[PDB]
Amino acid sequence: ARNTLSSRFRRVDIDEFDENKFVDEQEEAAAAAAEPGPDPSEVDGLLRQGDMLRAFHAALRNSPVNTKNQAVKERAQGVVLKVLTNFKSSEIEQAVQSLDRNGVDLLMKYIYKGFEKPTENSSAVLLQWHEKALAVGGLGSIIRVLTARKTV
Amino acid sequence: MILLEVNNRIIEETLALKFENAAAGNKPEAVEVTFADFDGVLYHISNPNGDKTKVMVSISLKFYKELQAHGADELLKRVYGSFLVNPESGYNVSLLYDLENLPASKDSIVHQAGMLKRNCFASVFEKYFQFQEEGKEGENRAVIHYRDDETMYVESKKDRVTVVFSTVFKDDDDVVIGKVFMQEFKEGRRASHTAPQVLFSHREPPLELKDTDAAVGDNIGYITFVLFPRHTNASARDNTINLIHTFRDYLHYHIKCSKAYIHTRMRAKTSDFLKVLNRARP
Amino acid sequence: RTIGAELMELVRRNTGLSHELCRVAIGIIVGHIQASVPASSPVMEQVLLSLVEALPSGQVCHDQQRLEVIFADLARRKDDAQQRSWALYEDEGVIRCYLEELLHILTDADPEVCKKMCKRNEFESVLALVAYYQMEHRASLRLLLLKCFGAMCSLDAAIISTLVSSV
Amino acid sequence: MPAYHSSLMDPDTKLIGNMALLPIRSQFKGPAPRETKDTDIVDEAIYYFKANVFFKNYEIKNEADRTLIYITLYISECLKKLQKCNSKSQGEKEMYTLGITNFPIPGEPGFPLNAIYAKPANKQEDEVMRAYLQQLRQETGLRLCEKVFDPQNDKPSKWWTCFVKRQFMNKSLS
Amino acid sequence: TATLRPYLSAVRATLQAALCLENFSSQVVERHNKPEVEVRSSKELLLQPVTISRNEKEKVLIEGSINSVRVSIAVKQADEIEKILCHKFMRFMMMRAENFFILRRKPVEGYDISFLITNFHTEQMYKHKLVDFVIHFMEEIDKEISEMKLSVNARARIVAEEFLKNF
Amino acid sequence: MAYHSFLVEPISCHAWNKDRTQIAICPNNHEVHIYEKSGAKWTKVHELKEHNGQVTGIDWAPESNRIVTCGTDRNAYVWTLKGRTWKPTLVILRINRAARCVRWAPNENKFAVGSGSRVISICYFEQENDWWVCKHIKKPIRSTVLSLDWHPNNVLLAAGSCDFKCRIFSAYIKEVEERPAPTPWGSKMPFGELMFESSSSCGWVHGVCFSASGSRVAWVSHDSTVCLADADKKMAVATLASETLPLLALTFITDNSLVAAGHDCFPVLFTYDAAAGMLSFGGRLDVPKQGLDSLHKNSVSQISVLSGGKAKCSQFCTTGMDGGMSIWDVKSLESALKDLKIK
Amino acid sequence: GRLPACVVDCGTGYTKLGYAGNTEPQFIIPSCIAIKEKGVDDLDFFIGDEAIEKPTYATKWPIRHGIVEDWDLMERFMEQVIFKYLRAEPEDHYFLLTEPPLNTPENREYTAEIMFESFNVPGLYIAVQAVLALAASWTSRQVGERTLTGTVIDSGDGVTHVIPVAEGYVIGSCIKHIPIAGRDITYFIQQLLRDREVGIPPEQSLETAKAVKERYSYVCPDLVKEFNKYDTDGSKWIKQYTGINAISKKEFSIDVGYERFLGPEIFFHPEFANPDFTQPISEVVDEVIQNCPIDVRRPLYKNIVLSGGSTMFRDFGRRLQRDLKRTVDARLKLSEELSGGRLKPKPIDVQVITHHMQRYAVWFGGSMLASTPEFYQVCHTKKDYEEIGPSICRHNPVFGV
Ligand SMILES: Nc1ncnc2c1ncn2[C@@H]1O[C@H](COP(=O)(O)OP(=O)(O)O)[C@@H](O)[C@H]1O
Ligand SMILES: [Mg+2]
Repeated sequence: ARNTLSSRFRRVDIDEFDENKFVDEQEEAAAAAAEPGPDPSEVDGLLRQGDMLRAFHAALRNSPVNTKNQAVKERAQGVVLKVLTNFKSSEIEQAVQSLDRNGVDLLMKYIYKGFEKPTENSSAVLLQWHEKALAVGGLGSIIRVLTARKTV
Repeated sequence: MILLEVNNRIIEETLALKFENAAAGNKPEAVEVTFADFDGVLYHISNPNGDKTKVMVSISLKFYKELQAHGADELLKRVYGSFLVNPESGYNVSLLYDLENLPASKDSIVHQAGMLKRNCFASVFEKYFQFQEEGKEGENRAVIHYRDDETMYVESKKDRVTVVFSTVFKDDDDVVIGKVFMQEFKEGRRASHTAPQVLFSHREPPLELKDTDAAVGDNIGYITFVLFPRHTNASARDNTINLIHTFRDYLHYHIKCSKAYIHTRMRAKTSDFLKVLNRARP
Repeated sequence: RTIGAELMELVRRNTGLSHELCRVAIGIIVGHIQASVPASSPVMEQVLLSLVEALPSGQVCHDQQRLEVIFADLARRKDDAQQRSWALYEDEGVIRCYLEELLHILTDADPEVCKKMCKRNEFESVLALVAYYQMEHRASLRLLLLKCFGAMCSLDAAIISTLVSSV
Repeated sequence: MPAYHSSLMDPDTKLIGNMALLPIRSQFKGPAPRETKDTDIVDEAIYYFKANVFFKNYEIKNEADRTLIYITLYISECLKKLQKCNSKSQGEKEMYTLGITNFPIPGEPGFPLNAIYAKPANKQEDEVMRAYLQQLRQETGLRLCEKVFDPQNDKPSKWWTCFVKRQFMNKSLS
Repeated sequence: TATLRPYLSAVRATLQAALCLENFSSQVVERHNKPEVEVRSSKELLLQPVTISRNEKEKVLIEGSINSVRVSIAVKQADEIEKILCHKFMRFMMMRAENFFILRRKPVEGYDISFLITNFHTEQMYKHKLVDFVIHFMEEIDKEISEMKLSVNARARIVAEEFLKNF
Repeated sequence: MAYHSFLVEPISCHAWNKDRTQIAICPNNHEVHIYEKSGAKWTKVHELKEHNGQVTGIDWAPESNRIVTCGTDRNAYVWTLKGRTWKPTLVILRINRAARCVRWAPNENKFAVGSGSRVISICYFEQENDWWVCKHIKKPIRSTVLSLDWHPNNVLLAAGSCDFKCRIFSAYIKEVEERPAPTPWGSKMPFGELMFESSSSCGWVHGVCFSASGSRVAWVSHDSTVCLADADKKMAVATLASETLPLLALTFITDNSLVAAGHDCFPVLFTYDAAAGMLSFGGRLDVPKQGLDSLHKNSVSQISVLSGGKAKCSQFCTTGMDGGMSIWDVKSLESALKDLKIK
Repeated sequence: GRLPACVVDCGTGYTKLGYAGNTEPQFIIPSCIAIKEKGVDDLDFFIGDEAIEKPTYATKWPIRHGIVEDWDLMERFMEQVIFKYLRAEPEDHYFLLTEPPLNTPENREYTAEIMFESFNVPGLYIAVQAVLALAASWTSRQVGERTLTGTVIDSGDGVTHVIPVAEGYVIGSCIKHIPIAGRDITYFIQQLLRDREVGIPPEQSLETAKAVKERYSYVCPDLVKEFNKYDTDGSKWIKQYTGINAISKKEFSIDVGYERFLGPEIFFHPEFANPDFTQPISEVVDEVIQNCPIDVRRPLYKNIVLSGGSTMFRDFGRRLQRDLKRTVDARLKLSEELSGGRLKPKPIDVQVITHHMQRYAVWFGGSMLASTPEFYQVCHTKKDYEEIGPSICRHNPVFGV
């Protein structure tokens, strides 16, 4: 059947103005000054001479995870994603094996971010990186990408 | 049903009922029927002035002024003859079949009653088919608006008759499949070597018609039919006209019916995948 | 205690042999390990006696399960009034598969199984096929039912009284 | 709507088990009192037979319904033997032999309605039941043979032997 | 435009990572039990989204949660006749989503199909076989479209012959 | 290394009696089915039917022989065996959402229930009305609670939540116990005092167990990061990030070693060295079976200690989503794995 | 010129086609489709009367209980209905279709998904069958004396419905839906004859049961009294039906007995066929009306319109009008007793009318409708489909929200 009374009260949503909503925490010390991240001149000067394996660690040493700002994160991603794309496919296992555990997890975070917005050939490389970091870090590396509340 | 029928069922069904009742001696029963066909056609069968012994098959073609020209008023008379009478109001042509003055062998007048839409279009072809046989070139083309948003240009030359359709595809899923159907009409002379040549210009018209106020669009389609004298001669012009005035509807019949072939085939592949999932069900 | 009956069920499942050849295969294998290996003769002779001379409690034969599944579908396809007189779905390939399976069971399995499942509930399953035959018009299936009736007459004579007294 | 039930029950009517030991018009001998009226629990069940075998739900209102259900189940046993008969004299001989047969009773296996029937507790009540039923099994068969057989040919009618496959609900005394 | 073996190898690993699920009663409504990835009322129970991609067009999106996963997929559509046949194919696959228990009746915006896998599917169905269906889908879909494109082209010839033959 | 498939559907929770002669599973429904160990068989003896919803936690008090349940229907019921049948006894939790875990206390005078109402309910008995009234601890918590375990003092309480933390609280009830003795966790332990709050904020805390000494607590997370806090070392945390799927439950078999199990469908071992101040992976315990290669064909949700307590355990039990219950013998794994060592 | 709308009442047994404005349909064909037993081979099919006779083709019946089951065939059944029989360019003509009340929404969605996408129609209205059957009766009724208030019983081949209508508005929440119809009556006669009259070929049992049903059958006042009339006086009540075999062309004869009144009895004793239903139709109607508002109970008893082909049985309303008046005159008697016997309430004037057009009643109410201009407002439109999607046709009056 049909009703013939004002039923407009059921349209407004009161749940928006709620006090029990979840609130995640952030690093107070980073809001004032953000981590500078891998400086381009550092990595780039190591890329000019072809020292990829050291420009590699220079990009994973600094990472603006604690930063609330998104541009420095984006600049940081473009730096490391610029680095991974220039590697030699035979040299990747040489580089991945050098990293400690906590660098493999940070690597796989950046890998699953490169798949978001790919260039012509940005993804055929990252799938090779994904194969090696998985051979070292296993599925538990990916789970620390899913559970990570703080993006790279 | 691959090929469309050229003779309407409702007329052959309705008249043969009357004609078989009266010739059985039974009394006549009244009738008042309005219906339609393709190409914006509208029929009307009626007992004029209440006289239940007379039935009046009318028809309301638009674009009949284009067909009164080319001499269709004479073509239709050469077929029905006595049955053709003054037009019913609002309608362009009107037959009349007397139930008490019926001849025997009624299947011939019935089968000709169903072909009334054919006998109207059959003039503009017989005129131009004769111009090629007479060698007459330099005559003017025949612009017929068989629908409001479509058009049929005819033209005659020394060695061929050129028939054009300025059709239209409403949806964009139809113009995609339509290119597939027309891209195979072009290659139709690989199997049927005697067949006519076909062409297809998607948006813009050909060069023969760019001056003629033609229409352009991302959904229109211009389809040509080159008919050589082994089609336009006296022995084959009937079966040729019986196909050409049904092409626009033959094409759309099989675009709509190709979707059902697709749908028919995805219900199966969907059931092939579903066997792979039930592996997961213990 | 029950080995000779639990082996015949294993062998008919994983080989498809008949009841007779199921007992032959075990009597030959056992009778040959007994002779070649006299150390095992006491065990083998108990095993042979279980054959010459029942199943565990919950264990039910494979052929008995299938006859519960076949007689139940064919009676479901008999009680489907729509599909019988007003067909929509395909049925010739499924029914032909259940009737072939039925004919290999009546022809090969133990008759006392195929007797009780046909004599169950006053011949409820036999009398259905007798009606499905009257209802069916396709000769590809009327022929398989006849081959199945001819196998049920060989088992018992109470089934013959049921069919001749039927339609 | 509901099926056809028994109208003959009266509080003065005796009870055997949880059935209705109702009067019967018969020359046979048994614990059933003799009736004077022109209608009995038998003539009813034969009136209501052809209609009650099509229904699929029967609600037991009283105990006379438990007597009607028995006969309606036994009439389906008569017709199985009568369709094979070529003469009424051959049927009366087959209807005798069947009533003598000791069918199951309330309480023992074979009886399809053991749950909704009350067995005899004492042995005397058992002996009365087995002799009341046998008085019904004999007058029922004797009265069918007047109806089943067409006097024109003196052979069974297709109008009765069409109900051979129609059990009461689906039950049978066998 | 990379290769197919590593793509499915990445997707298969991310799926095993995201099908680590358990039941979870709701904390916003009294006794509901919903998949939190769909309702998105509890941000803490929503894991991160992660994307995989051979190229710009093809990609996968695994939106996980404590009690649900959502696997949106984009298929490659070179020409318009392939955009059509993929659009219809999913519609005929969504219409039977009560039979594909892990399926959404509509796709996520920007994608061609979307799966949804709850904690009740892993308890009932085999977790490792569900993954093999997603993977088997992603490598067969390209074949099942071109087989239709070829079937449309074959039909268009017969429809031409059956018209021009009569001339 | 046994495996008895009670059913095909999950087993949300389980609990053993003192003798380990009976077990009380929940076969993914509103019922608690009590099975008894008749020789090498399992026979069902009782079935508890009072819940209007699914059960999530069970605990069996060994001495009193009083079973306690918690379910999604916002209820709990304390069962007492009167004669041959179990009779319930009502509980007043006062929670607006569903329950997720329950654990009896050591001294069997209280229990604690963790709920999706962002609280923990410390329940005790009231003979004035036959009720079990409850008190709440909801000061820092911000989301659902998944697991709990009691300190041996019968006061302190650990709680793993979906707030990514493993807090520790003081469940002191003045009416039923005197003030406790101090501990390395702190002296100021009134009702509802946050003693220790972990630092990590990534992954949901699925399991928590106290050490037999009471000075060490470990917790498992969905981040594939086991952890362990030591109070003797100023509440320092030692992690060991795993390279496999997460774990869902743990328990101390000794004062140094642990046993965890979860979505990897088998148990493992973890060893702690306070000298170095870290954890180390003690290897998989169950040998790869001669697709999955173990007994549990799905995840594991609850692990329990049958024989030897947490001081030094000889047998522990696993209970999983595959409708199975596998008993393990610790020394048999020591022998069957000569490389394996239990510290 | 301006073109009329196409009207299609796809029923279980028979399908009613034509264009609006007319009084009787242009075609009435069975809802059958004959197929062979890849490529262009899906077009080798026939429907209607051209499907029964085809020897080398398999006849399929895609509609059951008013609902469609195989949309692979009904999409082929509708592209001959349009291009062969009606000869309509669907991009020009609007359409009117019919559904039963208990048609699922997903079947309404796949309907519109077919017409709007495949056939590219500019409009569509999916109406309720029996409601259109009531508008037809009002034309037989006097002009101005039209009774807007009425009850409708539409029983065909698949399913039977009771639909009240009060002051033009449909009381959808009181509709009932009895699954007994002309296919259950036919399979019950097809059963009684297999038991008695062997000699009917299995291919001609259905043809033989319809013939008995349409010609010889009727409705009885009491069941068990008819069995006696057939037994005691058999020459008067037992008819004979001579058929023709289709293989040998030899005649076969049978005796038509108890199946004359037993088929139609399942309207009143439906447990004969379907054990999942016991209530008669005489009682379903009383619950439909007594569940309706207290003010429109009298006008609904006074206009009970029998429609459909399976209400053509002789003495169908005479028994329904009698089983109700028993039920209605008692209820008023009981209330008169509980009150105190001070008021004798007015009796209720039950009336069960059986109007002249039944084989095309629903179609006629669709042709009168489509010939209006109001039809072209309520019709869902191609534009509205592209925006809102195929859920535009999801709702029916039987339910709310
Ligand atoms: N005189 C009649 N008596 C009884 N039934 C009839 C008679 N004439 C036709 N019928 C039945 O009407 C049924 C079809 O009813 P109808 O509503 O017109 O079609 P549908 O049921 O498909 O909607 C057929 O099954 C046919 O047997
Ligand atoms: Mg109808």
